[PDB]
Formats: sequence, structure tokens, C-alpha cells
Amino acid sequence: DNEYTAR
Amino acid sequence: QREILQKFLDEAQSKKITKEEFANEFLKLKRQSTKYKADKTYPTTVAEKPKNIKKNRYKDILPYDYSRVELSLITSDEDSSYINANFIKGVYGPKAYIATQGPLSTTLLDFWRMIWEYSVLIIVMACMEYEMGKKKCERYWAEPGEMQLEFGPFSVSCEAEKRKSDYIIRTLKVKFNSETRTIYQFHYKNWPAHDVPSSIDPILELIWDVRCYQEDDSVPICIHSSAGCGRTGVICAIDYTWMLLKDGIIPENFSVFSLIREMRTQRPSLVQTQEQYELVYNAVLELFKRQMDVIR
Repeated sequence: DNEYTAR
Repeated sequence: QREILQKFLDEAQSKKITKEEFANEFLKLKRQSTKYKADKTYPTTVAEKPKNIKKNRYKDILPYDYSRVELSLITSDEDSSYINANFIKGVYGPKAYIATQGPLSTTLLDFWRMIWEYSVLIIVMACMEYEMGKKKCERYWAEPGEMQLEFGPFSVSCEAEKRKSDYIIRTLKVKFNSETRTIYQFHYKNWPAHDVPSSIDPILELIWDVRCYQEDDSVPICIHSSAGCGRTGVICAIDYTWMLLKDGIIPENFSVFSLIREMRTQRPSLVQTQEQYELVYNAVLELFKRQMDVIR
């Protein structure tokens, strides 16, 4: 709940 | 070494890497980290505690336990041991790099605690305060004219800002209870989370500059972006490779893949895009070039 990953 | 490099160089010239190649390459890396969740190879249990879960800027970006930067410097009853940060091993030993996220309002004080605890001299900010509309990092530094900003018991002022072509070197003065230190904050703007520079050239000037201040691993160098993975990764992979070059110990089996794979078992998601992966490659190929020069 608030992500990154990423790209 | 002279022959290791020119081989490296001639192969790169002999077979150009394509975008489809680099995307195939990067997918392998995403696969490994996903196989680390499945297998529980590197639990992230501390980060997952309800007492810690909101100290993470991104919910899927959770530091591994075994490599986490633990805090023990106490400045109040509310001081706890958790920060979103991992040590990354350098060429010669552990704890060469601290890879962390941009501080949140509630972790500004943690941030300074960490800096102070580990006697960090060098802070690399590969990040902007705002990026695509969103706040990416809170202000933990001071600027000229501003005097001392206060983080818990830490007092942070700025003597000098050296504005270079593509980043700023800020000379910070950090007073903690009675003692004063100097930290060099290297702040690189116009490089968003995720895109990439050009050229590779400012990034190499930045690392060149950093290494002028600290040539060894005596103390960790602190590297952060918003997440502490992407832009962070790029810098650690490039710096580490340059150390191997400069000390003339690049192995015969050298691989950008392998380095990054190794870094990724230490801080999750290091180098977050195939474009960033390419950037480390092109940067490394430029360093080899410049090292052939140092030979000739």
C-alpha cells in the first residue's frame, strides 16, 4: 500500500 | 590486467547488446528476487513488524533482516533499532555502502542516528524532493543562510555548497550533543526514479569526486534515492566496478550481471529497471576505456 517494484 | 580489459572491450565492440537482450537479462534478475520471496531465502520479518511497517516509504521494498542496518545510538525513549537500509559489501569487506530510502518525516531522526552511529562522511542523494508530482524524500540537510536545522539532538548546518555542472556538493556541519562532524552530501538532480541520465559522464564525475573525499572502506558511504534500490543500485554497481579497475583486480570472468545479482541478495530490487541495467553496463564499458588510458 504504497509500492516501488519497480519501474 | 591490460589484456583482461582490451578483451572485455573488444568483445563489447564485437557483439552489441540489444534492448531485447538487456530486457531478457534484467528479467532473470527479477526472477531471482521473486524466487527469494517464494523460498523465504532472506526473511524481511523486522521490517514487517506493525511497529516498523510505516517506517517504509514503499510497502513492497522491505530490507532483508540479515543485512539490515541496525540502530543502537539512543537519543530518547522512542528511539528504536529499525531503519529501511542495508549494508552492501565492497570489494574488500562488508559495510562499504549503506543503501537506504529517502527519509520520511518520522525517520529524519533515524537517518541522522545511522549517519552518526556509523561515522559516515559521504552521503549520495540520487534523488529530487519532488518527482512526477510526488514527494520523494524529506529535507534532512541544511542550506546556506538557513543556520542549523534540528533533528532530535542533531544540529545540521551548511558551510558551503559547491554547485557543479550536474550535482551539488554540500559541506554539512552536524553537531551532536558536544562534538562536530563534517559530512559531504553529494546531491544529483534531474535523474528521476525509473528514467536515466545522459551522458554516463556526470555520474562518473560524481563518483570520481566522492572517491577524492574517501578513497577507502574505513567507514560506510551512504547512498540513497527515494526507494534506496534503483538509482542507488546503479551507483554501488558502478563504484564497485571502478574499484576493481583502479586496483587492477577485475577478474577474467567479469560480469555486470553477476555483480548486480550479488548486490541484489543484499538489498532488495537493486537496479530497478532494464534501462538502469544498461546505464551500469555503458558506464562500466566507459570505465574500462578510461582504465586502458591509465595503463597507456
